[PDB]
Parts: sequence; C-alpha cells; structure tokens
Amino acid sequence: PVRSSQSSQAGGR
Amino acid sequence: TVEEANALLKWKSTFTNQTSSSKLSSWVNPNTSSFCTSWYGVACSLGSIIRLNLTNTGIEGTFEDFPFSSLPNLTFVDLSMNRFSGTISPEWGRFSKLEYFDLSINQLVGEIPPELGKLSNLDTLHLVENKLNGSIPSEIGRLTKVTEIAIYDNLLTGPIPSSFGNLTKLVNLYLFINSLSGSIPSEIGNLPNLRELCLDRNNLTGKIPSSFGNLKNVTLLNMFENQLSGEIPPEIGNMTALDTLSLHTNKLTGPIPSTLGNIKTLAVLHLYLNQLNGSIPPELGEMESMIDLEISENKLTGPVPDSFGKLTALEWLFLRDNQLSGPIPPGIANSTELTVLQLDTNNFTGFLPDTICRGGKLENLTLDDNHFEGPVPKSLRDCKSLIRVRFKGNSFSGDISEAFGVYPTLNFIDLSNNNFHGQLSANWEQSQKLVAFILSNNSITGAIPPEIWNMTQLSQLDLSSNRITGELPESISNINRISKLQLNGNRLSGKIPSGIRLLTNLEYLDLSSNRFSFEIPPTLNNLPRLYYMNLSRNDLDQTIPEGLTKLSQLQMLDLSYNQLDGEISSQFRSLQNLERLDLSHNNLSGQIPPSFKDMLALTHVDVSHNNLQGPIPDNAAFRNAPPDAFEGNKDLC
Amino acid sequence: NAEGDALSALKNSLADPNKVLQSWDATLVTPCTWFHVTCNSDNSVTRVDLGNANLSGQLVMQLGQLPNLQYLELYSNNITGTIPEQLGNLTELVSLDLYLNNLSGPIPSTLGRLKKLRFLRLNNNSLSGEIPRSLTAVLTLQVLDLSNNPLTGDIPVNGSFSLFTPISFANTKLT
Ligand SMILES: *[C@@H]1O[C@H](CO[C@@H]2O[C@@H](C)[C@@H](O)[C@@H](O)[C@@H]2O)[C@@H](O[C@@H]2O[C@H](CO)[C@@H](O)[C@H](O)[C@H]2NC(C)=O)[C@H](O[C@@H]2O[C@@H](C)[C@@H](O)[C@@H](O)[C@@H]2O)[C@H]1NC(C)=O
Ligand SMILES: *[C@@H]1O[C@H](CO[C@@H]2O[C@@H](C)[C@@H](O)[C@@H](O)[C@@H]2O)[C@@H](O[C@@H]2O[C@H](CO)[C@@H](O)[C@H](O)[C@H]2NC(C)=O)[C@H](O)[C@H]1NC(C)=O
Ligand SMILES: *[C@@H]1O[C@H](CO)[C@@H](O[C@@H]2O[C@H](CO)[C@@H](O)[C@H](O)[C@H]2NC(C)=O)[C@H](O)[C@H]1NC(C)=O
Ligand SMILES: *[C@@H]1O[C@H](CO)[C@@H](O[C@@H]2O[C@H](CO)[C@@H](O)[C@H](O)[C@H]2NC(C)=O)[C@H](O)[C@H]1NC(C)=O
Ligand SMILES: *[C@@H]1O[C@H](CO)[C@@H](O[C@@H]2O[C@H](CO)[C@@H](O)[C@H](O)[C@H]2NC(C)=O)[C@H](O)[C@H]1NC(C)=O
Ligand SMILES: *[C@@H]1O[C@H](CO)[C@@H](O[C@@H]2O[C@H](CO)[C@@H](O)[C@H](O)[C@H]2NC(C)=O)[C@H](O)[C@H]1NC(C)=O
Ligand SMILES: OC[C@H]1O[C@H](O[C@@H]2[C@H](O)[C@H](O)O[C@H](CO)[C@H]2O)[C@@H](O)[C@@H](O)[C@@H]1O
Ligand SMILES: *[C@@H]1O[C@H](CO)[C@@H](O)[C@H](O)[C@H]1NC(C)=O
Ligand SMILES: *[C@@H]1O[C@H](CO)[C@@H](O)[C@H](O)[C@H]1NC(C)=O
Ligand SMILES: *[C@@H]1O[C@H](CO)[C@@H](O)[C@H](O)[C@H]1NC(C)=O
Ligand SMILES: OC[C@H]1O[C@@H](O)[C@@H](O)[C@@H](O)[C@@H]1O
Repeated sequence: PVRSSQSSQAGGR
Repeated sequence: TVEEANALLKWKSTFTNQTSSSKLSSWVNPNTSSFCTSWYGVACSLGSIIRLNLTNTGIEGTFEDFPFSSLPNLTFVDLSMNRFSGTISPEWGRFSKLEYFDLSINQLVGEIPPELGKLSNLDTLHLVENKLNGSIPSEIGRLTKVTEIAIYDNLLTGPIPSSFGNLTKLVNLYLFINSLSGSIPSEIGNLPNLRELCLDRNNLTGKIPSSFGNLKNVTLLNMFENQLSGEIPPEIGNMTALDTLSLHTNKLTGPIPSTLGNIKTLAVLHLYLNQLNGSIPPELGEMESMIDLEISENKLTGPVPDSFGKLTALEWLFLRDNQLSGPIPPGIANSTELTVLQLDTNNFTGFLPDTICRGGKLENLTLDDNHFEGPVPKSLRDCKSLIRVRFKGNSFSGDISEAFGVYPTLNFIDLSNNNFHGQLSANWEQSQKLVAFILSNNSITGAIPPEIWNMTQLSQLDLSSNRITGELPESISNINRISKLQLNGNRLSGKIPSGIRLLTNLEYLDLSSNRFSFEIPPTLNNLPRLYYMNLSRNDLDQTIPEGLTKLSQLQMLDLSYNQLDGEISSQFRSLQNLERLDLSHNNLSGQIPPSFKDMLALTHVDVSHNNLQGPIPDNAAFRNAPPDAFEGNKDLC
Repeated sequence: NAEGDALSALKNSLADPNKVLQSWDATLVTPCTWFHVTCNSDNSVTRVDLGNANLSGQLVMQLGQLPNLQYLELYSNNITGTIPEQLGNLTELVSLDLYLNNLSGPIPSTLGRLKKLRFLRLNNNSLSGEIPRSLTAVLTLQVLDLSNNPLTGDIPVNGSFSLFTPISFANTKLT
C-alpha cells in the first residue's frame, strides 16, 4: 500500500 | 467481451515462468457468461470489462502485447506487486474513462510518457518502487481531477514541473526517493486542497518558496535530506494546520523563524543537521502541541528560553551539538512526559534544575562535554526510569553514594571526568540490567563493594584513574560476560585473583599503575579473545609464567615497572600476532631468546633497565629500536 | 552516522544466537559506545573484534564504509556466502582475519588496494579460485595463509611472495 514518508529521529549520544 | 476476453487471453500468453497453480487458470471461456463472472480480476459493467485487478498475482512479462486497442472501458487498473518489465507505453494514455492507475512495485524502466497527461478522468496515479528515469513530463499538470500522485522510490531526474500548480484538486504528493533537481516551484504553494507534501530524500536546491504560507490545509511537510539553502521563510508560521515539519539534513542557514510559535497544531519539529545560527526564539515556547523538538547538530548560540516551561506535552528535546551557553532554565524539564533530554557537545554552565525528573518518566539524559557543576538534584536520585545517563566531561561534585539511588532499568552510565568523591554504594547491584559501568577520572576512594561482582550482566567496567583500595577477590569470576575491564591507575593491593582465568569473553585488560604484590597467576592461559593486557607499575615478584604464551591473540603485552625476575621464556615465539612488548624496569636475567627473530608482527620492544646479556636476535622491532630500549642492562652485545 | 549504518547492515545480515551484537544500538550518533568495536580519537571505527562469536549469516558489502578500520576480526564463525569486493575500499587496513569459516567464491582482486595490509589469514574455508597478481604489489604483507582451501593455479611469486614458505599454501591443491 502507498504510504507517506516518516521522518527519522536525530542521532542520540 | 468476446473481443476483450480473447485480447486479454492473447496477452496472458506472453507470460513467462507461469505455473499451473496461478490464479489466472480461471481465464478459459471468452463468452460473457464466464468472462464477466468467473475470470479472476475482471469486473464488467453492461457486459464490458471496466475493472482489472491483478495485484500480487506473480505475473512475469511485459506490457508490450497489452491489448490497448481492445479495452476502451478500463476505469480501474491495478497491476502492482508483479514482475512486469519494460517501459510504460504512450498507449496507456488512451483509456479515456480511467480513474485509478497503479503499476507500483514492479521492474519497469524508462521515462513516463507525456500521454499520461491526457487521462482527464484520473483520480489516483501510482508508479511507486520502480526504476523509471528521466524528467516528469510537464503534461502531467493536465490532470485536473487527480487527488493523489505517488512516484517515489524511482530514478526520476530534473525539476518538479511548475505546471503542477494546475493540479488544484491534489491532496497528496509523494515523490521522495528520487533524484529530482532544481528549486521547488513556487506554484506548489498555491494548491488549495494539499494535505501531505513529501519531497524528502532528493537533490533539490534553492530556497523554500515563501508562497508555502498559503498551504492552510497541509498537515505534513517532509523535505528532509535535500540540498535546500537560504533561510526558513517566516511565512511558514501561517501553516496553521501543520502537524509535522521535517527539514533535517539540509543546507539551510540563518536563525529559526520566531513565527514557528503560531502553529499551535505542530507536534513534531525536525530541524537537525543544518547550519542554522543565532539564538533560540522565545516564541518557540508557544508551540503548545510540541512533542518531538529536534535542533541538534547546528550552529545555534545563546541561552535556552525559559518559555520552554510552557511546552507541557514535550517528550523528546534534542539540542545536542550546538554552541548554546549559560544556565539551564528550570522550565526545560517541566514536562511530566519528558523522556529524552540530549544536551551534550555545548557550552552550558551552572547547576541541574530540581525539575529534572519531575514526572518520573525520564529515560535518557546526556550532558557530555560541558561546564556543569554542583551536586546531583534529588529528583534525579529518585528517578527510577533511567536507561542511559551520560555525565562525561563536567565538574559535577558530591558524595557518589549519596548522589545516585537505585535504577532497575539502568542500561548505560558514564560519569567519567568529573569531581565525585566518596565510596561506591552497593546500590548499584540492584541495577540488574546494567551492562556498562564507566566511572573513570574521579576522586572516588574506598574499596570495591563485593556486590558489584554479582552484576552478572556487566560487559564493560571502567573504574580507572581513581583512588580505590582493597584487593580483588576470587569472586571476580562472577562477571564472565565482561569483555573490557579497566581498573588501572588505583591503589588496589594483594594478589591478582586467579578467577580472572574464567573471564573468557575478555578482550581488553588494564590493571596497571596499582599495588598488586605477588606472583602472576600461572593459570591465566585461557583467554581466547584477549588482544590487550597491561600489568605495568605494580609489585609482581617472580618469573613470567609459561601460561601467558598460550593466549594466541595478544597484540600488546606490557609487564614493565615491576619486580619480575628469572629468564625470558623462548615460548613467547608462539605469540604470532604480538606487535608490542615492554619488559623494561625489571630484574629479568639471562639472554634474550634468539627465537624472537621470527616474530614478524613485532614492531616495538623495550628491554631497558634489566639484568640481561648477549646479542640481540635480528628482527624489524629490534633494528628500529632507539637507544632507550636497551638502557641499563648488564652485558647486551 | 554513516559508519554506524554500515555496521548496522552487517548486524542485520548475521544470525546472532549468542546475543553478541545486542549492544549495536542503531539510533546512536556513532557506534563507538558499542561493544567489540573500538574507535580512535576522531570517533572513526578502527577495530571490529568479532572473533569466535558463533555468528552465522553472510558478509555485507557495506564493510567498505570504514575508511579507518585497521583490524577486522571475523574469524572462527559459521558465516557463509562470498567476500564482497568492496572490502578493497578499506584505505587504512592492517589485519584481515576471515579464517575458520564457510566462505565460498573467489578471492576478490580488489584486495590489492589495501597496500597497508600486514596479515591476511583465510585458511580453513571453502574458497575456490586463483590468487590475484594484485596481492603481490602490496609490499607490506608479512604473514599469509590460504591453507585448507580448494584453489587452483601456480603459486604467484611475483615479488613480495618471495619470502613466504609452503605452510602458507599447504593443502591448497594449487599445484
Ligand atoms: C533511462 O534508462 C534506460 C535503461 O538503461 C539501463 O536500464 C537498466 C537495464 C540498467 O541496466 C541501467 O543501468 C541502464 O542504464 C536507458 O535506455 C537504455 O540505454 C542503454 C545505453 O545507455 C541502451 O543500451 C538500452 O538499449 C536503452 N534501453 C532503452 C529501453 O531505452 C535510457 O536512455 C539513456 O538516455 C540517453 C539520454 C543517454 O543518457 C543514453 O545513455 C541512454 O540511451 C535512460 N534515460 C536517461 C538516463 O535519461
Ligand atoms: C552474590 O550472590 C550469591 C548468590 O546469588 C544469588 O543468591 C540469592 C541471594 C538470590 O538473589 C539468587 O537469585 C542469586 O543466585 C550470594 O550467595 C548466596 O547467598 C544466599 C543467601 O540468600 C545463600 O543461601 C547461598 O548459599 C549463597 N551461595 C550461593 C552459591 O548461592 C552472595 O551472598 C552474593 N554476594 C553479595 C556480596 O551479595
Ligand atoms: C464499452 O465500450 C464500448 C465501446 O466504446 C461502448 O460502446 C460505445 O458507447 C458509447 C456511449 O457510452 C457510444 O457513444 C458508442 O457509439 C458506443 N460504441 C459501440 C461500438 O458500441 C460501451 O458503452 C462501453 N460500456 C461501458 C459500460 O462503458
Ligand atoms: C483488488 O484486489 C485486492 C486483492 O486482490 C483487494 O485488496 C483487498 O481490499 C480489501 C478492502 O480494502 C481489504 O479488506 C483486503 O485486505 C485487501 N487485500 C489485500 C490488500 O491484499 C482490493 O480491494 C481489490 N480492489 C478492487 C477495486 O477490486
Ligand atoms: C513549569 O511548571 C508549571 C507548568 O505546569 C508552570 O506553573 C503553573 O502551572 C499551573 C498548572 O496547573 C498553571 O495553571 C499555571 O498557569 C502555571 N503558572 C503560570 C505563571 O502560568 C510554570 O510556569 C512552568 N514554567 C516555569 C516554572 O518556568
Ligand atoms: C600501560 O599503562 C601504562 C599506564 O599505567 C602506560 O604508561 C604510559 O607510558 C607512556 C610512555 O612514556 C607515558 O608517557 C605515560 O605517562 C604512561 N602512563 C602513566 C599513567 O604512567 C603504558 O603505555 C601502557 N602500555 C600499553 C602497551 O599501552
Ligand atoms: O554496616 C553498614 C551500616 O552503616 C551504613 O553506612 C556506612 C557505614 O557507616 C560505613 O562504615 O561507613 C560508610 C561511609 O564511609 C557509611 O555510608 C548505613 O547506611 C547503615 O544503614 C548500614 O546498616
Ligand atoms: C481545505 O480543504 C477543504 C476540503 O473540504 C476545502 O473546502 C477548503 O476550502 C480548503 N481550505 C482552503 C482552500 O483554504
Ligand atoms: C504570514 O506571516 C507573515 C509574517 O512573516 C505576516 O506578515 C502575514 O500577515 C501572514 N499572513 C497572513 C495572511 O496574515
Ligand atoms: C580528568 O581528565 C582531564 C583530561 O583528560 C585531566 O585534567 C585529568 O586527568 C582529570 N581532571 C580532573 C579535574 O578530574
Ligand atoms: O526490541 C527489538 C527492537 O529493538 C530496537 O532496539 C531495535 O533493535 C529494533 O530494530 C528492534 O526491533
């Protein structure tokens, strides 16, 4: 199914 | 039908590698009495095929012999999730009544024909997860009735056609995984019904169009991982329906527009991995719906506004890798749902606020490489939800047994390079999930509590560069999951326990700069993963045991600055991977075994200040050795 | 980051029954806080100590994304598949230890780009082919072993291989 892109979280330390 | 059915049947003949268990076994009789009722995937109106649904059927072939001239009434076509190869024919634009066109998840190549623009009845166009290349034809802007376009995960190039401003009915535009180029067309800001705009992961250049302030219906705006430049237009604050705004991994510059505070519906804000500068606008505290706020890896400056205390629903706050300064306002940790607080790599000062874990939900807290000082707040001591705690590189202080409580969920903690004093509380044993306990370069004293060895899940333990006393027990064997053990630079005494034999997973051992007083355990011969062993600057008082030469994988071995005596066993020739040896400052006697010429991996040797004699075996390590590496011996030829 | 995503790719291609790779948390900035991985002062990965980990699976081409990776220890496992020629992208490189496995296929000729290579051990495997001439130009190689592998062809003493002894080529079915 066609979906929308999801923003990935920033890298953590 | 009979012409349609026979034309479809001719196209089915092209299919390759088709098994008899295929769904298309139902395509037998070309008469309408079975064509329009029993053929899988076809549906008729008034006895003519209007609907062709062959999703996920396992068909392998091409559209070259598709019966374009025979199916005038196609209005629903889904051929996704098959193994069709070839190109998209211009004939696809002949289906005058077509409303749904889906050829996603296939192996198509080539350009999208301009003839697709004359499907005046189309409502949905899906060309997803193919390998189509070229530029999007301008004629696609003729689809005045379309509401969703999805061409992502392709090889598209060139600009987005500015004719897309004519697609007034569009609500969803998905083009992300591609190689589109140029600036965003400003006409895209004038689509009245647009809701979702995903242009992320492209090669877009130029500024964000200021016309985007008109998109009063857009809730999602993904444009991350691009080459967008310039500054964030302040008109974006007029996007009063915006829910998620992601512009991360771009080349934007300038300050954050204070107009972000007008979007009361904004829940997610990703601006990280850019070049924004200036100070945090105090108006960001008015983003009432904010849940995930990420401004990491930027060039921001100045203090954090106290207005962050108004963000009552905040869960993630990413401000790491910036140049912010000053004290932390107590409003930062106000949120009871706050779970992640990343602040490392900055220039902050002062004390942690007492609100640090007010809600009892804080999982991850990072403060590395700053100028914090003062003691640990009481809310953080009693905060039981901690998972990762990073305090490295600060001037924190106080009693280490009074600072920290009990953390059943603690996974990783690094308090290194601080000013903690006192002796270790046995409370750490209750953190039964801890895998890394790193506490180097502090002022901690006392003995290692015995309960520490009952933390069976520990894989790394670093108490180096402290003033810890006592001696290591034989219960040391209880932590066999360990792989890094750093107790160097302390005042540990007594003999080295032979329980170190049973820590087989051990890669890296550092016990140097201590007061270990008796002979080396002869039973340390079963560490099949140890590449490093440092026992320097201690009081070990007898001959080097033969068991040491059986650890095949050592790369470095330092036994210097000891009271070691006896002869250098020639069985060190077995250490085929050994690159470094340091036996200096001992009482070793006899001759250096001439078998050492065969140690090709050996590059550095030091034998200075010993009682040896005789000529040196010739290898690369000895030849390049400086005069220091042989000083203070007796009769070395 | 880029190095962490590459090591994440390996983590997804290996079956890990012994839970060795658990610490490899992909959502971290760098993999330098992971276990069995050591970094230099610049947070670039220099070591991968995965020897004798009971890992099963196949290697991954993304292993060439570690420019500073000096020591790659994947020995003594049940890893299968081939050697991806992208390992020749390891510009800085000292030790290559892939011995005691179930690897198959040829020896990529791209390993001649690792001019810093000292130690290469690939014995006790199912490798098949001929030794590339490129391996003769590294001039840094000191220790070499391809025993217990069904290769073919004559022993390539093109200069650098002149110093090596038949134990390096024993049980190889070369000649
Ligand atoms: C778009 O891609 C077409 C397919 O080329 C190949 O597709 C896959 C099979 C894959 O192997 C991929 O790496 C290839 O690039 C190009 O058409 C093909 O071009 C090659 C030679 O370049 C030719 O041998 C094929 O017969 C031909 N097939 C078809 C169906 O056309 C497209 O044409 C290129 O565009 C020209 C402007 C030029 O760049 C030239 O190299 C090609 O003809 C590709 N169009 C692009 C890149 O705009
Ligand atoms: C370290 O632990 C051992 C045993 O581990 C635990 O023992 C129980 C207390 C319980 O928590 C189990 O789930 C663990 O396996 C301790 O030695 C045992 O102590 C109990 C007293 O409760 C006694 O009955 C046993 O005979 C002891 N020995 C063994 C082999 O079980 C030990 O005291 C702990 N050390 C410290 C410093 O706390
Ligand atoms: C199926 O297609 C046929 C062929 O185009 C349609 O028959 C035409 O119908 C239109 C009106 O819809 C007439 O103007 C044409 O003269 C017809 N031509 C022929 C050869 O019959 C038919 O109507 C279509 N059926 C449906 C349900 O759309
Ligand atoms: C086309 O065929 C697919 C499957 O052959 C249908 O997909 C199903 O649709 C219904 C309603 O959305 C769902 O309950 C099923 O779970 C779907 N199955 C899937 C996605 O595998 C689809 O509805 C068909 N469309 C038409 C117009 O007939
Ligand atoms: C941090 O704490 C609270 C937020 O919950 C703020 O203080 C008051 O909280 C109550 C909650 O019922 C509100 O009704 C009040 O309106 C809040 N005070 C004000 C002046 O608005 C507090 O302001 C927050 N921020 C800080 C302390 O900087
Ligand atoms: C083992 O650890 C000791 C420290 O306990 C290291 O000694 C250092 O040696 C260098 C070389 O001159 C000195 O500049 C440092 O001051 C020494 N450190 C201390 C604390 O005295 C030694 O290098 C280590 N061995 C190996 C092989 O890494
Ligand atoms: O026998 C332990 C007993 O005292 C605990 O406090 C310790 C103890 O006094 C020790 O001798 O000195 C430590 C400081 O160096 C104290 O922290 C105390 O917590 C008590 O509960 C416990 O039963
Ligand atoms: C938002 O979308 C709705 C859809 O029903 C539309 O009626 C409304 O006019 C749109 N808002 C605009 C164009 O400002
Ligand atoms: C959009 O925001 C700007 C601020 O940059 C403001 O001047 C303008 O009036 C806003 N739009 C409307 C329609 O008010
Ligand atoms: C901690 O480390 C720093 C630099 O690594 C050095 O000043 C010293 O070793 C320690 N200093 C303090 C204040 O603990
Ligand atoms: O608990 C399983 C999950 O754990 C996370 O840390 C990630 O590794 C996910 O990929 C995984 O699905």
